[PDB]
Amino acid sequence: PYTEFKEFSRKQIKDMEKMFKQYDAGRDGFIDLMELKLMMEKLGAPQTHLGLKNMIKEVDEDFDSKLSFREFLLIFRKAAAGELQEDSGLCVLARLSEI
Ligand SMILES: [Zn+2]
Ligand SMILES: [Zn+2]
Ligand SMILES: [Zn+2]
Repeated sequence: PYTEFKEFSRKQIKDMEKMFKQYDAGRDGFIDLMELKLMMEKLGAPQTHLGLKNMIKEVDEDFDSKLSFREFLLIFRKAAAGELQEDSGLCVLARLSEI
């Protein structure tokens, strides 16, 4: 992931790994819908059921309906590129994280 996401410092990615481990509650290397629900609540920005789904859908490049750490980094790639909507749960997740 350091090799691929060269637009991010090592400091940044590690902060994103920390966030990812923090909310991957089952500790199985993915963030599922339920996990993302709790995360957006913990961040103070709960999202609607369908909003959670599109969050995942937008960066779920392997269609497994879960988020891999690779797809978590896509959130931040997409956001830094200016590609997300602004009311969008993905943008909200990114701006509420502390990266
Ligand atoms: Zn998980
Ligand atoms: Zn549903
Ligand atoms: Zn996926």
